[PDB]
Amino acid sequence: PVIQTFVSTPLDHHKRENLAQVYRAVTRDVLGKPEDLVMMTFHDSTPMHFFGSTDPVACVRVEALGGYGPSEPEKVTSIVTAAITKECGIVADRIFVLYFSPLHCGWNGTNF
Amino acid sequence: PVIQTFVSTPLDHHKRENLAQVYRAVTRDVLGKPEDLVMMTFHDSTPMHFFGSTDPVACVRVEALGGYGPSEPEKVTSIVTAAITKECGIVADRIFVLYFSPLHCGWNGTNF
Amino acid sequence: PVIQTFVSTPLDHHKRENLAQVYRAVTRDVLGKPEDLVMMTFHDSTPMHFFGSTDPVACVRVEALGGYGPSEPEKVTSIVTAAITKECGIVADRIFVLYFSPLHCGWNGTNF
Repeated sequence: PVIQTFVSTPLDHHKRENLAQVYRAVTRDVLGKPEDLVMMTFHDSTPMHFFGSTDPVACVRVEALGGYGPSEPEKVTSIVTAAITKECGIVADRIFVLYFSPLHCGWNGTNF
Repeated sequence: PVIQTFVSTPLDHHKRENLAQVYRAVTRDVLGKPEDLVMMTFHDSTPMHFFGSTDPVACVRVEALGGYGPSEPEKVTSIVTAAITKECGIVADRIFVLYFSPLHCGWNGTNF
Repeated sequence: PVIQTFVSTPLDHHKRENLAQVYRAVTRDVLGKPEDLVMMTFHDSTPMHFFGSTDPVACVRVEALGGYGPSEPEKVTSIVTAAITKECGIVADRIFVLYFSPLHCGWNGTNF
């Protein structure tokens, strides 16, 4: 999978590593995929606007070839929202989690 | 919805706030959704290349759960293109507007 | 099309121009579309995590209205992976290439 984390607040090494461990665990335990194959990007201090303000806010984008099992997006949204609040202090009503599925995905020069 | 604005030029506070007001109004008046629920990200001074040059250029990505009504993408493209030209000075033939629909979207810890 | 290049390493002018020439050529020769209509964004020094480390890694996202012909994603993944390794030194098993298709795309104020 790919998880892209956009937050309006600064990240630091601790936050990035803690979120990476959450995302690895979600990939293994919820999505049932190898934790070494979630590619994670972090985009901090992003100028954002939501709900009338530029206050701390987050958008996490999840991409997984093949989509998601029936109960998986509800679980990922709960876990990711709690982790962003824990690590970044961003409140749950300023966190979006969006889910996509690419048509194709290449790794190591070949498509899955 | 989510609107991500990538421009190759610098943004400033005025431009970000003016574009946020356009995007809020488009969300309410064209997409028929609550203006407080469009999450906006701004990505300025992005190194870009298009049509043979690195000259001022923009890519706006629009994401909306449930997709779009028949006439809505034509209206959003017209409004967003005019607003980017107004605020950033980027010419219309250097503006792309792309439209997607996530499979799922979480807010406040639960999916819509 | 749109090609967004996220790498964890710094880009410089040479690398950006060389990758833009590859992407133009792929758009013309593999996707069969006008090379002046691929919009490219570059996102360097992106904090990333993959396969247990923050070591040099890349995620390239390809978006094309209308999707892809049967053999095109395999060819694009091979060419783009080789180019990122050539230009950035990032090894093939730390390169993802993801493929999407927007619902709609606007250029010059009107949708295709």
